[PDB]
Amino acid sequence: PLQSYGFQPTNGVGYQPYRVVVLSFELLHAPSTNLVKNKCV
Amino acid sequence: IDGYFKIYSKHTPINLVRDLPQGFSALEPLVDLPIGINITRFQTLLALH
Amino acid sequence: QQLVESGGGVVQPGRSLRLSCAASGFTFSSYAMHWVRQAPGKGLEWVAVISYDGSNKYYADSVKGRFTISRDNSKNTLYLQMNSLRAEDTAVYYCARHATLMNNKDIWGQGTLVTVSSAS
Amino acid sequence: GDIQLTQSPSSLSASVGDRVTITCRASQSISSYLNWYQQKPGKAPKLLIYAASSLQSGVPSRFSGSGSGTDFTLTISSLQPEDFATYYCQQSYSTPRTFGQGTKVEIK
Repeated sequence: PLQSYGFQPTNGVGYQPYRVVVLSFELLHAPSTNLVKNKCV
Repeated sequence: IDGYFKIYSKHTPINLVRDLPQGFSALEPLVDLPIGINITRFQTLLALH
Repeated sequence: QQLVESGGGVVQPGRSLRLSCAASGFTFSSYAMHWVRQAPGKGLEWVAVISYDGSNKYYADSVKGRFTISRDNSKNTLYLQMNSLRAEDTAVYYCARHATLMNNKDIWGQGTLVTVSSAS
Repeated sequence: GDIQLTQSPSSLSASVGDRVTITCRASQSISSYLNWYQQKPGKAPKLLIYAASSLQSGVPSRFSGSGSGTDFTLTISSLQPEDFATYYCQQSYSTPRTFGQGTKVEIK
């Protein structure tokens, strides 16, 4: 199933290792200004 | 689901010998917790002496 | 990176001798592993596989002596017990790996002598 | 039955700068699943070619593999004073695996 990469600094610029970090986000039922009553706010 | 494994509960009287009545049971979510694991299998727990 | 072997020695025929071979550098766990035989002046003869990624054990029917093979994966080590001995098996063994068109992982142990003889 | 290998010649006493073709023939049609090894007698078998047509790290193109089916070829070129040792071919097509009987390239 698996295979390595071949990395040396003898590689060209297209064959250079990237340390890709991916940030993924969401929004859920999961999560101070004084309350104003009867004011458009 | 979605990193939140949520627990629901209820407590009901039943006069029947074993099986369930015709009534509706509403279950509120207890805690919505960051679990982030897939659970494909389980078993219950017991208290013996 | 590196493979180490259990100690070879002179064993009387018909006996059994468990063969230990521990890995280092990268694990046994993700790969398979093999055993081969070299008698002095004779070619390298394959013996048996191990396949940890499921579980299966294949033996050579040329030397079909139920030389049993299993693991100690958490020590990156592998155990093949020398069963039903006979003197022509007196040779050196190697822990082996085959580049199956995908990998380049062929790493070989140092080699230890199993001896099958009644004369020590 | 088993798959027979045919390594020819089983030895060849050679000289400096040669181009030796160590042939490993097969009893069946094997796709490319054949390898090559360096063994000075007492060493570990250092792999030379994988899948019968691909070089290896540390080993320059003085060795060169080709062939398929039944016919497999070890193309040693510009024969070096360190290359004189006992070599081997290798199937990985089926189970059991067999190896060739070896070819000792040695100084004339």
